[PDB]
Amino acid sequence: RIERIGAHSHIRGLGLDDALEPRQASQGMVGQLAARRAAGVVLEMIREGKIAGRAVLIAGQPGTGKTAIAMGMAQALGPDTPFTAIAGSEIFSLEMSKTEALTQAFRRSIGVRIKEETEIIEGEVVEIQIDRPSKVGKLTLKTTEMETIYDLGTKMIESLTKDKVQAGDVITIDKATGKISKLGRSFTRARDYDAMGSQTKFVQCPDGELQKRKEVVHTVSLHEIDVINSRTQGFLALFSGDTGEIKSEVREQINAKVAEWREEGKAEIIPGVLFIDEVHMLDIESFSFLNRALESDMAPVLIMATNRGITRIRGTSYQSPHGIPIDLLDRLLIVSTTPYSEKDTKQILRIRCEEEDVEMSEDAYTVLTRIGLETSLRYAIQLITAASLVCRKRKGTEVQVDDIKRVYSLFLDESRSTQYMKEYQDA
Amino acid sequence: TQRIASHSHVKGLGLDESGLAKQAASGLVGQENAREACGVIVELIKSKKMAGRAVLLAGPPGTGKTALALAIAQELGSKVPFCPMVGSEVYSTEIKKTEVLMENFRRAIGLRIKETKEVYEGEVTELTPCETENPMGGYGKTISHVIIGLKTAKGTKQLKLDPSIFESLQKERVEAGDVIYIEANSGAVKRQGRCDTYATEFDLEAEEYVPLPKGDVHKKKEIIQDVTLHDLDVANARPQGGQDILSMMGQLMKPKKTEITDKLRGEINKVVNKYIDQGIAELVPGVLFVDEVHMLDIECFTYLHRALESSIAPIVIFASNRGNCVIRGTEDITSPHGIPLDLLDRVMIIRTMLYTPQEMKQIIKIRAQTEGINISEEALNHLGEIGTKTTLRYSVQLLTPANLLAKINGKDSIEKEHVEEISELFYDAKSSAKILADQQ
Amino acid sequence: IASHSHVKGLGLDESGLAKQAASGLVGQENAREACGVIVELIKSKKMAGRAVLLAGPPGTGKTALALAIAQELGSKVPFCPMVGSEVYSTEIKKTEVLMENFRRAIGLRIKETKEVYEGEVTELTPCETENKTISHVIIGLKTAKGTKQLKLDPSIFESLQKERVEAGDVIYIEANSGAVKRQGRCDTYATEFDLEAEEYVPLPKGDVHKKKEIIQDVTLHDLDVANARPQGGQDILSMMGQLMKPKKTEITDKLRGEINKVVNKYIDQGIAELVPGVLFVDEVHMLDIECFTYLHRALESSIAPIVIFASNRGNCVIRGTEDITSPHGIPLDLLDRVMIIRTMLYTPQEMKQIIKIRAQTEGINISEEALNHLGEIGTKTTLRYSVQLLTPANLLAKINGKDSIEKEHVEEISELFYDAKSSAKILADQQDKYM
Amino acid sequence: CSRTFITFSDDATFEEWFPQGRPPKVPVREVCPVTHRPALYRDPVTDIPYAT
Amino acid sequence: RHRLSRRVLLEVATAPDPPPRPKPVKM
Ligand SMILES: Nc1ncnc2c1ncn2[C@@H]1O[C@H](COP(=O)(O)OP(=O)(O)O)[C@@H](O)[C@H]1O
Ligand SMILES: Nc1ncnc2c1ncn2[C@@H]1O[C@H](COP(=O)(O)OP(=O)(O)O)[C@@H](O)[C@H]1O
Ligand SMILES: Nc1ncnc2c1ncn2[C@@H]1O[C@H](COP(=O)(O)OP(=O)(O)O)[C@@H](O)[C@H]1O
Repeated sequence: RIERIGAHSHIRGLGLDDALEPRQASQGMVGQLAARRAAGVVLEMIREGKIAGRAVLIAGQPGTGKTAIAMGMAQALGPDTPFTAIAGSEIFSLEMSKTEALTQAFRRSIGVRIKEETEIIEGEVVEIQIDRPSKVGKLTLKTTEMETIYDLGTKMIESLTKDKVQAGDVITIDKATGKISKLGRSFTRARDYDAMGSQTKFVQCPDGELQKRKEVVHTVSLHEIDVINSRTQGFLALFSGDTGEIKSEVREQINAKVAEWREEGKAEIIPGVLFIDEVHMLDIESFSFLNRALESDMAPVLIMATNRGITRIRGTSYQSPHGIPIDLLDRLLIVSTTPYSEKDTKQILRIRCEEEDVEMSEDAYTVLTRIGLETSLRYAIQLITAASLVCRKRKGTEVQVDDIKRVYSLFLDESRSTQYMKEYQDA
Repeated sequence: TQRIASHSHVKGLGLDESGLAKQAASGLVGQENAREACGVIVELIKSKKMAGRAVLLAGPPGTGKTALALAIAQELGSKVPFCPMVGSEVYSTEIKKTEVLMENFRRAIGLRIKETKEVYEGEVTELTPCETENPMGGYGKTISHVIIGLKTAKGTKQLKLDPSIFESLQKERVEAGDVIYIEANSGAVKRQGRCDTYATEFDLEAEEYVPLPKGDVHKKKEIIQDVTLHDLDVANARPQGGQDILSMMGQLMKPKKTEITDKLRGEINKVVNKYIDQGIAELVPGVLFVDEVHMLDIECFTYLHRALESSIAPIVIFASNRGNCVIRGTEDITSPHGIPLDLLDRVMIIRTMLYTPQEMKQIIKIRAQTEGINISEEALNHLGEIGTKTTLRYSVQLLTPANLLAKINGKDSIEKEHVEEISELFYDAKSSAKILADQQ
Repeated sequence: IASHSHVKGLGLDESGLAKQAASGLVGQENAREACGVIVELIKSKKMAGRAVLLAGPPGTGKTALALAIAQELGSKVPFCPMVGSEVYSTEIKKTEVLMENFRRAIGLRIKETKEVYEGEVTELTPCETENKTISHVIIGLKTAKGTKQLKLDPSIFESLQKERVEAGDVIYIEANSGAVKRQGRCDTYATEFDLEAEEYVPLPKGDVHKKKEIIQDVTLHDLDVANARPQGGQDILSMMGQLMKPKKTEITDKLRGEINKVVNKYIDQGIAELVPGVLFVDEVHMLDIECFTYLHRALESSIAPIVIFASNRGNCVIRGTEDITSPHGIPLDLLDRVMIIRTMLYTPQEMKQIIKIRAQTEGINISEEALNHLGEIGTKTTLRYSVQLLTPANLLAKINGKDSIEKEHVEEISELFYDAKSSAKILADQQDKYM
Repeated sequence: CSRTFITFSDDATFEEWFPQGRPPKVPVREVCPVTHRPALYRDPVTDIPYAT
Repeated sequence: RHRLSRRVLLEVATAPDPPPRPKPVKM
């Protein structure tokens, strides 16, 4: 519940129609029609997942919505489709190489959902008998439609004693493994009613047939598979820090077994997206590897946001556009984002202030758009909450122009601090 | 023990009820434009609404960045967590650079959790079964309840428990005339040995006989935990105990952080929400003070405005000391304040002014009051004068040695000659620089 | 899913000449007819350490030809696709990756025979004796054929105990590995209890004691890493895999020497069969000078396989030296040990037919007009860019209600999406605004 | 409401056999005979509790 | 404090002492 809003929490998805036609200010996305349409096309390509190994780059001026479009795509994609967001600087790890980090990032966005049809029982416990001396017992389960009696076995009795369930509890019995998962308690209480105990809570009993065939599903990423399969350290894929996967003995075997599972129909595929923000940080070797890492059926599509222009590639002295070599840049097609106009910045500020639940006067909007057009958009967005605090401190209702103008003099955006940096502090 | 520090005098921002900074209050003086600017972010923090906000305290060296930066922790109070860190702590030998940033980001987000549990204590006097009139066929009576009498310093009361509690007691192998521990909410029963008051003689066995528990037999007191997201993260990351041989690896150092985000989107970060919405825990978003941010590498700066865009992140109070300086890790880049333009575009800069002689004099007076020095009015004036020449640091540091010279010379207050004598034994940066330039 | 699937062979005539349009490969006829000799040499199993350098501008099929070489030899011979960036490992020596890949590209098909015990266990009486450890164990397995008793070592009884098995269940035992699995209790007892956590498997058929030959195909690197990082059952040495489990560095006497000797002992007695592989080291132009210099002794080894490099740069500074440059980014000493193979830059017609071939791969119905317009859009750009405006075009056509792709579709898809060259001018124009 | 019974089908006597005992402690300090001080030891030879 | 000086060891070499037989009953 309590997860405070962020700078990108306002976008709930690309504001597109059924024909990939971007609307002006729908679903949080304001303006930027061309880039939004391109992102919608690539997303429609994502939800299809019949080709893997493509890439699309979003370039433009700083503060034009690259990461915003990325988050919008992530949100419109929804769950049930792995989406991995990583900064270019995250792969520079000390416990693994750069290529290993890139392989892990790629395989972390490839999901394998194994459909398992396991028959179980689900009913309210009415009575339980267990004769301790092997030990033998019985069980009675009730549902709204029917009841029955069970002659528990030794291992079922052991499991129920480990769970130590009692009458009235609503539980599910896995016929295969015997695992008892209790959802809660039915309308029953008072074990003794004279001993101490916590407050009682009740829930309705299950409906329909007592025993029913339901469908469980286990969705894990290819990275998690290679991980838990890397070595015999028990309960891996969390392990707090460590991945040292081997190329052939594990990775190729995981790929082959996933292909075999897809063949018979256990878990076919669910490709994902790897949004690599600030990809200019990657080293020349990272691009060298990415060249051939995209040439694989298990290579999900990646999205890169670039802010640099004609600048040397990190790790060398080769000038290239987007700070990316023309080798990797040959595959990915680029999308251009147009700088927001006056009415675009104004509506962006309006939506971002309506997201923070702050009311600003009509002149407040005008002055803030003035500031965010003479200055960067991010500063005008940051001035929405700062101005919304002085107003409350003076027991105000909606942000006025005076509050914004005061909080503008209280802070400096990018230029009023460098222009005043005329004291020779340190260098 | 006090152990007077260098910033033990700042008690707060010293702002009035209207949000205007007083000329001198709560140890701080001057910097009204800055103490009012960094005061709005205090309310921003107290709102628990925004995530990833940043404010940059950019000024010359010694102007007071750290002075009014940690003073926010005083205004905010100790209840909300405050994680300070210098830019040099990111470079590590066992954890990547961009990861220490994340680890500190989650250490600043606190999560206070409350739980209520009943408790039982006292010498068990007797445990007799309560009879059930042949519930099954004619085999034998049945234990429907168990009457247990617990003795305490307050009084002795008989209580009933469930038959499962009777089985737990029987398998626990306890006897009568000893002290036990029951928790009805969970049902587990713990033992505290026998009663040291009457049960044990002068024998040697350290069975840990607990004295007759003092207080009511039944007691409940809400336990209030104060755990951060980083603490629970490391806990789920570096388990403890003496089982599950994987955990038995207590011989290795195991400093191995870099918590994978799978464990973030999964565990505690999720059970935190499941406890908050359930009404068990209250999130306490804290502050992340990162001074000397100019020391961060280009990779660190790039990751900074990717973690600052996450919905789960605390405020950040940077403190940049360098002017137009080259970014560490790159070449022929002259970004202002030693911070990349892209990141400066995301931070709200608060410019601190340069102290005038009178403000530095007030600061020296306050620091002398804190250290407990009885500086005189002539010594104070001369200190202010000789501090207008050099920086404030050297000026205000000449209070402890001057006081020592005074005490040694049979005095109880720093005189005009004491600081003059100390001013010659020790000199500031500029004097030493000139002396070095004159020599080889 | 297809990313490089259009290639399925070098598409060569019986006389080695490259068939213009075949195997989904078109163009580079000289390079393909040359790689024909390479694959013939690889199938000969006579040479070792011969290197090849597929040199050419970006997107010229060198990698396509490299994968077509693998498709030509088939899935029987080992193929190890490796990028030059995998050598810069932080957990192990740099040359170790190269040597273990050279060893991993060498296959070894070794037919093996193993015994198997299975059936429904009747009883398990551990023979007791004074040492006071358990001496032996008598286990009776009942199958559809018959019931037999057998004596096994105490380790197998301990393993059974780990399985928490009982009397009357079905088990699978292997005397070679010693691993004993628990398939579940016998099927006939399904009526015994009402509901239980046990699984029921039919009474195993066949004789309790049965053998079978398995024709396994593995690589030498597998044996190397198995002898360098041993494993087994019920041995505490597994602790090595918990506190001492970094990447290994098999010494010379182990990587070479003893492993080769045991493999030769297996071969000369009629149990193993050698199969050379192909080490395709793509993006070799960015290896370190140390890697290039070690490749000297790596290739000259009589065990090294046929290597097929693939460079992209024309003439740049060699990485690791920082001062000297050479063609292909490879030093001349290593460049003398490789048989360089050219790769012609594709022409308008070749590019158009490449686009055509790629279109029909992933189920795309492109019209002739759109196909021809793609040629015009491609002659201004790279082939790899023009060959990728097909899936977005098909998805956009599916939206416009048109089953096929027309001019307007690929014109709007060519407008929404830019390319490297067309996007570089956009930054050159706004130079001091991208940072 | 859910109750809980545990019945000793073998014999009702086992209903008390399990919760049997109740031997409360009744020790007290054994003041020494020499100085009447609170005893802290027990001489192995005399078995008499002493304190000094 | 109790380093067991040399001569003490030489003296301890003397014949051993007899064990007790405690069976008293009185205050
Ligand atoms: N299409 C859009 N709709 C609404 N707000 C936007 C849009 N694009 C950018 N913004 C605003 O700009 C701010 C920062 O944009 P950002 O994603 O950093 O752009 P860039 O990726 O080009 O730097 C965000 O706080 C967001 O509110
Ligand atoms: N507003 C203030 N009030 C009182 N003392 C101050 C104030 N600002 C700075 N000081 C004093 O100046 C000294 C050095 O300042 P500091 O904050 O460490 O410099 P900076 O933050 O610029 O590195 C501190 O020890 C503190 O006592
Ligand atoms: N002989 C060929 N036939 C058809 N398409 C080719 C051929 N050679 C290259 N291509 C096309 O060029 C694209 C990239 O080729 P690639 O193998 O990456 O060349 P390079 O290794 O020089 O970059 C592939 O998507 C493929 O469709």
